[PDB]
Amino acid sequence: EVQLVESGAEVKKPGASVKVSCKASGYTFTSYAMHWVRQAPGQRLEWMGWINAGNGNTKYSQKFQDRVTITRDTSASTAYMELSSLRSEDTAIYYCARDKVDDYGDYWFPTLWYFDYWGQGTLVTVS
Amino acid sequence: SVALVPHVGMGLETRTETWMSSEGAWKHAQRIETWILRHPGFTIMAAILAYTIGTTHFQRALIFILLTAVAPSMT
Amino acid sequence: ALTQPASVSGSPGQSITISCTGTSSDVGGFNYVSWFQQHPGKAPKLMLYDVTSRPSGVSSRFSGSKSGNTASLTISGLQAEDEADYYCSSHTSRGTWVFGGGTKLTVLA
Amino acid sequence: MRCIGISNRDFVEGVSGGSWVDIVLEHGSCVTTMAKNKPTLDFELIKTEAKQPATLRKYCIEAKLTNTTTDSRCPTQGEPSLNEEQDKRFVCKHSMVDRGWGNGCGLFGKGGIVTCAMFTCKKNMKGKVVQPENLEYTIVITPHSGEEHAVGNDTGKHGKEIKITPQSSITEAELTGYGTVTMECSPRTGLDFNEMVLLQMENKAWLVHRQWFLDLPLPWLPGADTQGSNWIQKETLVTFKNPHAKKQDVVVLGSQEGAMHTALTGATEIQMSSGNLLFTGHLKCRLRMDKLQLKGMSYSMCTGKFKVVKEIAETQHGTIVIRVQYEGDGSPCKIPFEIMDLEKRHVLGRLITVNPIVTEKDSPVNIEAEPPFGDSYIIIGVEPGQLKLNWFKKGSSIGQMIETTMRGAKRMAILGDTAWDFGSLGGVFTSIGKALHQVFGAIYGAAFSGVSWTMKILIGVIITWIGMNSTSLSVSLVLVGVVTLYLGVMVQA
Amino acid sequence: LGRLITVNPIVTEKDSPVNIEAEPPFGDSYIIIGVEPGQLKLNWFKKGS
Ligand SMILES: *[C@@H]1O[C@H](CO)[C@@H](O)[C@H](O)[C@H]1NC(C)=O
Ligand SMILES: *[C@@H]1O[C@H](CO)[C@@H](O)[C@H](O)[C@H]1NC(C)=O
Repeated sequence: EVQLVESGAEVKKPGASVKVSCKASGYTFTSYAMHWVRQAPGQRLEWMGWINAGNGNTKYSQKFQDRVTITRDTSASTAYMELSSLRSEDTAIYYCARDKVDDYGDYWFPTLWYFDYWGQGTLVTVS
Repeated sequence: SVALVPHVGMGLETRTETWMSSEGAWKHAQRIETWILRHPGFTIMAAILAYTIGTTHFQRALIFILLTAVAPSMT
Repeated sequence: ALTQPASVSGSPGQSITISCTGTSSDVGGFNYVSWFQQHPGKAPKLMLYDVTSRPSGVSSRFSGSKSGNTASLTISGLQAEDEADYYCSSHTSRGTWVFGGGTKLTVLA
Repeated sequence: MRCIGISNRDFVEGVSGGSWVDIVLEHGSCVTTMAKNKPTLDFELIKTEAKQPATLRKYCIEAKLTNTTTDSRCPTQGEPSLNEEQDKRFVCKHSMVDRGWGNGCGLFGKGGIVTCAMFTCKKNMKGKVVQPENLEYTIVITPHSGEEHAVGNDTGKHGKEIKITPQSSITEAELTGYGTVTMECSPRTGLDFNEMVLLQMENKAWLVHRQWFLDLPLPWLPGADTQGSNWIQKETLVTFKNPHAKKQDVVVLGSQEGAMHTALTGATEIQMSSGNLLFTGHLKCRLRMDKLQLKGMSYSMCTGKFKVVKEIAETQHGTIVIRVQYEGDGSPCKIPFEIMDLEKRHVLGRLITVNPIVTEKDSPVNIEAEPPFGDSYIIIGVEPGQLKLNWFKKGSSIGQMIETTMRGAKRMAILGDTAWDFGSLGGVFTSIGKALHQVFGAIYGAAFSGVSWTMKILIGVIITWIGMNSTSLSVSLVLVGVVTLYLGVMVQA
Repeated sequence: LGRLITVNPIVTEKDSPVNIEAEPPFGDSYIIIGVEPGQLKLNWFKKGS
């Protein structure tokens, strides 16, 4: 069973740095890309970026180019998303999602069933 | 210019008449005729050339008229 | 962004259609049209990807179709448990992902 | 009653063994189908709509040049530089100028120069490409009921409109009192839209070939682009003037939308102001008459008097039409109608509107028939008060042959190989002619791609002259020359 | 006129869509789906020779 485990809720002052942990189990972690999606309470979903566990390359959204950095850990089968210089508007629920990479170990063209599973979500509040 | 490259006579015409069918079917003939009217000396020179290079009368006529067709295309 | 009605309501047991509209680069050019259901206080779950096809474990009541630059979701036989937040997502041409504004589904009592 | 009144109307006779007939439908043209014991129908292609058009290419057509800048460099130190050419929205060109002490540098010779300016596009052209899957064809179905508000009443809901799409080859239409008609068409092979693109002006539109559209020398963005600034090959709409090797100036070339209009000489105009409406092209179809019925076959014979409320009119195809009102009792009943000779011995003409009925006594009916050449007499009603209308037909059977073969040649020329399907019934000769037409037309199109009618005539004359000066090769050459001369003179482009 | 690249198309589950492959001949080609009533007939044309 593919299980996505996320850390607990955290509170931090504005301008701090928060690193969230999403641990995925029950499958070959290296052969799947990992996604991070946020959502303000009562608002729409926003997509930050993805990390390909096969190579570790990075790709982020245009808005989150200079502030969002995401890394991956093969040994723990987890991906860490780190956001620095928090702002009062950053208070949102953060979901980690998974999808399949191609047979060549790359994540150029996403599969049709992307975002196949989702994590329970991490709640971050900014003072 | 785009007018030098008309999308004309390439097999897409149907029962419907085209965008410049009636009044537009005859730009080139009248243009060449007017050019011949206002540029005769070139026409006589072309006739002399057709008389020279051509061996038979048909070749002479072909060269002459079709040279006169070439002539206003570039100008 | 993706434009869609903020709230859609319908009688239970009826057939309703909700539409998500984007641009030519993401919706009108690609088949990466997927719909996700967001329960209040629960993680989002996909109800439909590749609108011409349906996922596994999802009832056949949900049906999706794309007409030009607008992607539509149709639900047959509305029921009480269908009241949840629904999101339309599309993988844009530039390699990123865009999401809709979120829709609240209301079932009359 | 839909076809009656249009010059471009053709007649198809008979059915195949399988009770099917192959026909082709055209915009502005129409065909009427009748058989020995079948109702006569009216067919007309009135609408061709395409969904979700895709912008293949956006051509700029109006431009303006502002924020012009320039600087020079002394001879033999390379080329002048701005911090500015890094941006592609501007247009830049390097020309060559004179320099000297009066020009601000201490060396004499020919110096470099470069100019750049805003390239902002005011009005532009968009080319929409649509897959054959998205096409829709609308056809009106009009049985020859003959009701008084039907002849040419295109704006009235008298006939039945049928919608056919490539997603369903079988489209089925029920006709009240005439059974249910099976309609088969071939939307995909009518016109291969993969090579045509819909060109749209500010308020006008045209259907043009994709390749010629790709070869237009105008600035362009890809259709998927939304920035609206990366105009490719901008030098086609700007001119850099260097009058006397002292100063390079850039000016904007004018508006080519009139020039573009001239460039669309051989194109066909359409509109998409309120949807991609096209009234151009042809649609090959197969008509199945399996379930077509004759209306009012249980109604008895009319016995009362008849009166003419609209006189006989002569169509463009030798057929006649008449409106007659029933004044007797017994409605509904069948209208007596015979085309007899002067001695009433041998039947001469045939009914186009087979065995009509009187729906209502006051409502008049319209009857169509094809009288023979010469004297003809129309007998409506029976004694007492039997109407006998005299008619004369101009022409001759040999004439009829000559214009019908001229029309056949013209339709063959303007359709190509698909014209063999106009009235085909599956004969082996039809298939042989179709194959010969495909091969000959392929060779002909390969040899005459993008050539005008005048030069087609010139080439044909040359070919006939060559054939006349050479036996089998000579006759083949003169035949191909005469047929291509006919094709050139008949084509409007 | 044609042959099936995906030999023996099968419906594993009623609501599960199934992908089918075929190789139509050059010219007019017709795809037959199901049986009467409600049989589907398609009208794809093959470009080539
Ligand atoms: C062009 O010149 C105008 C002058 O009013 C100025 O406002 C504008 O910013 C200039 N554009 C650029 C790209 O420098
Ligand atoms: C067409 O039919 C309608 C309704 O039957 C009628 O009002 C109209 O006058 C008719 N027009 C013609 C030209 O016959």
